[PDB]
Amino acid sequence: VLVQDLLHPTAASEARKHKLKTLVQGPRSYFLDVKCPGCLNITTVFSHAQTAVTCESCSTILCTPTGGKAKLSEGTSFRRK
Amino acid sequence: MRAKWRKKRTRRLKRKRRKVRARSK
Amino acid sequence: VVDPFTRKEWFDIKAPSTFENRNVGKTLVNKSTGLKSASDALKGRVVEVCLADLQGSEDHSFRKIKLRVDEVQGKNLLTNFHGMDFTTDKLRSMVRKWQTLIEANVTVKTSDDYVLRIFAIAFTRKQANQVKRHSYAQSSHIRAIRKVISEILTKEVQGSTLAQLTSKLIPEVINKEIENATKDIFPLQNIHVRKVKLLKQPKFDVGALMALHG
Amino acid sequence: PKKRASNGRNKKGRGHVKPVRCVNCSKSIPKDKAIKRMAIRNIVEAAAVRDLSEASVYPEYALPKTYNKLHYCVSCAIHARIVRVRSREDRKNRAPP
Amino acid sequence: AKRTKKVGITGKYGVRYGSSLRRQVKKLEIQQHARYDCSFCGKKTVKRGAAGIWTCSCCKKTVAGGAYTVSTAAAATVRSTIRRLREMVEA
Amino acid sequence: SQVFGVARIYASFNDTFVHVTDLSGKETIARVTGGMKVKADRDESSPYAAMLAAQDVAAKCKEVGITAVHVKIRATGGTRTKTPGPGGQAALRALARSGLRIGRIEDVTPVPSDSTRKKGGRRGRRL
Amino acid sequence: SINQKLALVIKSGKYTLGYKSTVKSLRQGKSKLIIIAANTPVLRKSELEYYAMLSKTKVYYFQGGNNELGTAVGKLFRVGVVSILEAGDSDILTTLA
RNA sequence: GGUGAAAUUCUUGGAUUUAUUGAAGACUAACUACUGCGAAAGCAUUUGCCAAGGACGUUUUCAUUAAUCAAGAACGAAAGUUAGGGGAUCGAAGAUGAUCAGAUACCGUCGUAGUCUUAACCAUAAACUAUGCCGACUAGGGAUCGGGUGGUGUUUUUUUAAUGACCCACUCGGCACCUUACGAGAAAUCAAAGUCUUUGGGUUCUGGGGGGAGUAUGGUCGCAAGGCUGAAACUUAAAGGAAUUG
Ligand SMILES: [Mg+2]
Ligand SMILES: [Mg+2]
Ligand SMILES: [Mg+2]
Ligand SMILES: [Mg+2]
Ligand SMILES: [Mg+2]
Ligand SMILES: [Mg+2]
Ligand SMILES: [Mg+2]
Ligand SMILES: [Mg+2]
Ligand SMILES: [Mg+2]
Ligand SMILES: [Mg+2]
Ligand SMILES: [Mg+2]
Ligand SMILES: [Mg+2]
Ligand SMILES: [Mg+2]
Ligand SMILES: [Mg+2]
Ligand SMILES: [Mg+2]
Ligand SMILES: [Mg+2]
Ligand SMILES: [Mg+2]
Ligand SMILES: [Zn+2]
Ligand SMILES: [Zn+2]
Ligand SMILES: [Zn+2]
Repeated sequence: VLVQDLLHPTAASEARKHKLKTLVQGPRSYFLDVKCPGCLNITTVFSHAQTAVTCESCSTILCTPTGGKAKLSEGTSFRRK
Repeated sequence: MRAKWRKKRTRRLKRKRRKVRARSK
Repeated sequence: VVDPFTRKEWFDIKAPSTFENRNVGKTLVNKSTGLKSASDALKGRVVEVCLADLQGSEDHSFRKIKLRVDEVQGKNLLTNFHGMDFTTDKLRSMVRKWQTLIEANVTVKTSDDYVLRIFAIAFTRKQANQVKRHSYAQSSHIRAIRKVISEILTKEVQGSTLAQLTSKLIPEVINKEIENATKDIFPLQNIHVRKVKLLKQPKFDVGALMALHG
Repeated sequence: PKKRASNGRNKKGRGHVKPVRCVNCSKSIPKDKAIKRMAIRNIVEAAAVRDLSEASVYPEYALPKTYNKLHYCVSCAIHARIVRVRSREDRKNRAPP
Repeated sequence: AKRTKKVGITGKYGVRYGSSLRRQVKKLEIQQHARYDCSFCGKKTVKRGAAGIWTCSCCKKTVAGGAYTVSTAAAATVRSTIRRLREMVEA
Repeated sequence: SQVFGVARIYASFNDTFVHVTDLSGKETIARVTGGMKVKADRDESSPYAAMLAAQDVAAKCKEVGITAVHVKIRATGGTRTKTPGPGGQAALRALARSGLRIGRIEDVTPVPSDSTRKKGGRRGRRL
Repeated sequence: SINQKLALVIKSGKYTLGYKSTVKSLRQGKSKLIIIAANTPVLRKSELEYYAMLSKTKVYYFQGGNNELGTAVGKLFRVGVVSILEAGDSDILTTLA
């Protein structure tokens, strides 16, 4: 306070903020390849679905819509990319 | 006198003048 | 110069089966006179007695019970049932600020076609480590509880007569069945069946009534 | 001028609460402006409790207080009950004892 | 082109009888000449003729009703109430 | 261990009521009030009176055949003062100290899920 | 809801409205399900009901007047009976109905 | 019975009290809080239905569509007015008991209208935060309400999870409080009443000494009661605000 680097804010105090009040704004959601080992292939899901994402071939389920982040269902794995 | 009693005082006053004036319509 | 005291006939009150005692007290009538008698006129009255007094133990200090006389056979007047209550003081104590009240009721039948309205009450509880100083639920919480209390209350009634319902309430099974389904929704404390006010019965039936005594 | 930030008493974000009736003079008075008190007291009293237990059945029994919430009308609340009137500052303080 | 400011059908009476009576008539008049929905056939073709008699243009059912309106508030609650009372007797 | 009847004390201001009755309630036994043991109106509710009348009542209670009792103390209530008046206090002591027995006593003051407009108007009884 | 089902039919299937033409459909073993207004008089109801049973065709007693049955099928006149001929994409035929 | 104390009042009609049972209409106690929601008026039993809404979440969609607003309009506590229903309660008027020099009152009684509801009116309240709305900026602190994110947190046991309630950190948007004051103010006080003689973000509305007077007049709305619009002549040196000492 009184003199600080507004141009190079620290990654943490930057990280804790709001998605619009960061330096330059950008999302804080993410995508993921997801597999329920009944099948073999990997469907790409949105961390904040809304739509209860219907799996590829087997209409099994996958995730459920929520407040924000989707709840993935039962026995499933992932990765953020 | 209380404001509202004065407001009533003149409410009546207009009714009489309202009346007396009709006499002449 | 009368004194109706040297004029009234005396009686002693016998309660029904499923409690401790049945002998509860005495009563005054009048002489079984020709034209308006000590029989038909009264007897058919009601009696409130703290069921602790007819269960012994004092884990029953609250909970008031109504006994009504339906039959009489030579000084011995037998009652059945008219309802149940709570002591005013108990209730007034388990209602404290900073917490949520929850009431819910249902009109429902039994096997022996008695109609009754039965009550139930419960209050929020603080978690055993809760920092914030009030604890209320979420209205959505409250709707959910009542609907399930109601689910369980209708279940118990239409169990065999009030007779087993009478046997049902006394060890307060119901109270904890509630709290079981409940626990999945929201803490809660107290939780009683509080009241039940009877309100409609079938037809005398000297049989079943007599089938409470021996 | 103005004399309290809570104006009369306790209503910020509402417009209308509801009147209660003063327990003493039956004056109507908004529930949030109302001066209240839990009258938790015994049924018996001071020294009557000895006589109570002694000429009773059971042992020691129980003894259950009466509970009833009291609502006062300010003028009543001032005339006897909790009130006094405080300095300009002591007014600001909301802690009870 | 609006013909009258407020007397409506009641304009036949001219200045006579005094506003307030004409008011009261205009109401029941409007009630009583109007065309109503038919419970049975669905078309709105019930018109009055002599008090408490309501008949359907096509389909021709006649119902007893109010002197100036098909259904009367009382009749209706009474319908509701008998309904309720009947319910007890087979339930 | 006794013979049980019911007590029931109504003890509002301006007068206090005591009367034992059958445990069922229907058949009464003995009564008398505060307004029965002094003449002065002014002094109709005061402890000293409810005493002398709890005395009278105890007498008849054990002169007919009641050895004990349970009490239900009670105020005016309704849309009024919902608080225990002066003489139930005294009378309770005056009927226990009488040499009668006591067992289980709850307040039965009528307390509504509130309403019917309380009396005395919006500005309240003012003087 | 049922109307919501009816709607799917009315926009993707084939049907016919009115007493005479569903009779043609009923004789012709062509109706897949007839739907009937509340206020439709009992004699008509009874007859359709008979024509129906003779053709092993099922029947829905639409709780509602011809006025509404019409709005149900999205039509600005009133219909006393509808005849489902082909069930567009909707499950009306093989659900609760 | 009622009061400071009384009295008018009620009582062989067994009053007041008690007991079982019923009817009527109103209300929603306790839980109820510096807690919720709504444009404001306002809104607290349950259950079903009907459509509505803010906040939040969002790597969705359109892409300047917006801010504020004379005219005009929706809603608008209480009372009041029209036509039905209702009419328990409380109760303008009236009548009485008392008090008083008087007592048209305060207190006690009787109780009309009213209080509730339907279909229409009325459009006013200290309708108040006495404080326009949209946007920006300026300073600390602990609570709480709704949403969300993070946690090899606690508790629930069953076999660990999954839930749920709880705990801690942060983040949006709420109802408020605390402490300071850079700052503002005639002060009281004020995170706006601040960023104004170093005087300009956008926009709406009202005031210009006190009475006369919200009066007269015209217009207009209303069944009415009344609402909106709304002067002057004449008079007058003060009226008024906040604070201090008495
Ligand atoms: Mg003339
Ligand atoms: Mg001053
Ligand atoms: Mg002052
Ligand atoms: Mg207001
Ligand atoms: Mg005074
Ligand atoms: Mg309640
Ligand atoms: Mg305007
Ligand atoms: Mg114009
Ligand atoms: Mg009335
Ligand atoms: Mg008078
Ligand atoms: Mg006089
Ligand atoms: Mg007068
Ligand atoms: Mg105004
Ligand atoms: Mg205010
Ligand atoms: Mg701050
Ligand atoms: Mg979490
Ligand atoms: Mg001078
Ligand atoms: Zn799969
Ligand atoms: Zn008061
Ligand atoms: Zn017809």
